[PDB]
Amino acid sequence: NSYPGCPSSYDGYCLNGGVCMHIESLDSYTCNCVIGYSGDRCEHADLLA
Repeated sequence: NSYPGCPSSYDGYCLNGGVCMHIESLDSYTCNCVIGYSGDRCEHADLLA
């Protein structure tokens, strides 16, 4: 009857446009990243200009 939301102890895990998204199906925690980022936690930027 509520949306607890993602935890706040991971220390901003997802970086560079990291929107926490709790998947009920997979039953896990994932984050959405933009194109260009792939490095661990989308930390590294792989911009193609």
